[PDB]
Amino acid sequence: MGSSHHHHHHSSGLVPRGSHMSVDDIIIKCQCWVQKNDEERLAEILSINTRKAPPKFYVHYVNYNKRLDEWITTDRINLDKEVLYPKLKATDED
Repeated sequence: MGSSHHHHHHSSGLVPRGSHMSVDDIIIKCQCWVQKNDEERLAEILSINTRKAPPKFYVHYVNYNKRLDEWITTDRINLDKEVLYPKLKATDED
């Protein structure tokens, strides 16, 4: 087994350079679980946009208002579970 060894802060990175999960496993009217930092929510996929990088998808909540129904990226939408990847340390200065 393993232990919690992925507790880093001030992490950088915009586009997911080669992620474990992809949109290939995402269809229309599909259920997508939203994993919050310290919370847990659920949303649905209505549409999918492949113009930006990474691509964005249209999220929609059930039994809720429309104000919540908006479009977001994959950074907030996880296919299955959080993907753990290797990372190195960098030096900075003022």
